[PDB]
Amino acid sequence: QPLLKYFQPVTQWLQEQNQQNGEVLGWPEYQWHPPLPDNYPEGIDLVTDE
Amino acid sequence: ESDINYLLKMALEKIAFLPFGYLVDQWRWGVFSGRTPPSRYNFDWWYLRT
Ligand SMILES: *[C@@H]1O[C@H](CO)[C@@H](O[C@@H]2O[C@H](CO)[C@@H](O)[C@H](O)[C@H]2NC(C)=O)[C@H](O)[C@H]1NC(C)=O
Repeated sequence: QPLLKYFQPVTQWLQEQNQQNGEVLGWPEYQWHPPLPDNYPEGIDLVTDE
Repeated sequence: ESDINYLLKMALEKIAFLPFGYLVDQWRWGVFSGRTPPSRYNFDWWYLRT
């Protein structure tokens, strides 16, 4: 409880931002793994920074 | 050969059921204890099943 009291402003701001963005808390679809990038073992030295 | 056939037929119901029962009541004990919240019903169920 003291830990949550300490982080009260940041957790309130986070809750407001998540509510406005309309995201789902937690991680349903636990059975999800990211796809392997196309030609992954030989496609790593490619610049993708905006 | 007849003995093997009979015992494999019997082992298809008296051995394949052993993981079950154990599995089911382990999941239900976890749910009752609070270790499995409503957001982790399927997750823990399929973890125990696998
Ligand atoms: C849980 O999984 C189900 C089953 O795939 C998802 O339901 C599908 O949702 C998509 C996207 O809206 C629909 O096009 C499909 O028709 C749905 N499938 C069925 C069988 O109805 C569902 O979105 C997932 N739920 C969460 C909360 O992640």
